[PDB]
Amino acid sequence: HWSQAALYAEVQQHQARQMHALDEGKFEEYADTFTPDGVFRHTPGRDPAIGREAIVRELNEFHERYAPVQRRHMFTMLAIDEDSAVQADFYTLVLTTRVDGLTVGPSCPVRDVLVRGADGRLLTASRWVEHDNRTVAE
Amino acid sequence: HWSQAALYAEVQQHQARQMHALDEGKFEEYADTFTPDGVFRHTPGRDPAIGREAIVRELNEFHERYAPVQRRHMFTMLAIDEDSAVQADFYTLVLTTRVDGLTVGPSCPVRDVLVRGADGRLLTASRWVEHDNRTVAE
Amino acid sequence: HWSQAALYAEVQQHQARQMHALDEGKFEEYADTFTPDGVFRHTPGRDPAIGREAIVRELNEFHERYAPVQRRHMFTMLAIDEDSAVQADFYTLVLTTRVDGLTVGPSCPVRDVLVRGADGRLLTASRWVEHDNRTVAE
Repeated sequence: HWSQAALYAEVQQHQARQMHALDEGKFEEYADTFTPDGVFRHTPGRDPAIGREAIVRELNEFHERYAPVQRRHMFTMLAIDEDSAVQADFYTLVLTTRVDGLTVGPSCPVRDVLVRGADGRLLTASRWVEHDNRTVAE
Repeated sequence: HWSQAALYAEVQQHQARQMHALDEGKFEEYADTFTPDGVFRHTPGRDPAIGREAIVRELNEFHERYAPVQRRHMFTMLAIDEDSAVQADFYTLVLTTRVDGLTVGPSCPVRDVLVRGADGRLLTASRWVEHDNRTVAE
Repeated sequence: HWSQAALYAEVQQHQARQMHALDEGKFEEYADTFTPDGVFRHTPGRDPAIGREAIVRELNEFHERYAPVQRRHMFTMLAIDEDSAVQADFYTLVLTTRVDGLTVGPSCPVRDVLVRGADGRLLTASRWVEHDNRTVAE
């Protein structure tokens, strides 16, 4: 189906714009790409930020503890699945450039749940991030 | 064409699901995404696994020689080409997380040949993996 | 829209083929994917190559200063935007394999401007590359 394909591109576009905002420190913008009740589980062991204000607050607190740095998130291996929410499985690779060099990792399998807002744009209802280092740790 | 575009997304979805299975150690599942006569040339110098049982066996033997580890394969730079088989050229980046850290590489140009099975889903008839370290080696 | 989606896949296909040519040292081929007046700003601080002959010349001079090596460029996080030119924002990760190992980085945010040539194929009118190490440098 042409619609399935269109949805796939749409999710890629959505995800890209989210990370363009995040990576450039536009935390409000990033939060606005989630539903008003959005769940953001960024780190295993830690409770998710729920809601836009919590996501923005969480990002601010994390930036205060750990940032002269440029982070880039790179998504690959998108697979989507099902009458109005879509699940998205994919891989994230974190890159961090600092004055003393580039760091690669961690790699993170992620599950997103996406819905369509009142204006027809996609919003992220849920982002559930796992860390491969945590998985290996045992 | 909307169909060309749809095919492109379809191949991306197919490839993602293949690697989700592989990376999580679901070797039977991965093998089932190939044709029953599928060719899997994973390593230069070594003969391909041909057929699903050979792919599963090959993966098992490799897991026995070399695996407390989590591997992720990341595909980028997909280009497809032609009345019923499609050729796919792309790049693979291997990531391996172990207790003592993350390894990046090798990078591998790959050619896939894809066909459509009796139920209309894509299957991989052929996967031909080159290694950039082997290429540089001279 | 099915056309928006089709355009997104089209840009991905275009970009992939460009890098397949570049990475394999087919500089003329790469240059032919730009408009005859194409702007290629590969490095901050340095003036862009403008025109196909300048791009080919620039690539030759760079290959002469710095190349037994295999480079791969990996694009992720494509976002496109607008009646006949399209802007494309995305991330590039450079990988370089040499006899003594693999190098990862730099990471480069890039903006492309794409138009359609007389035969309907996409051409790159402009490629503006930023380097995250340059950004961090301050």
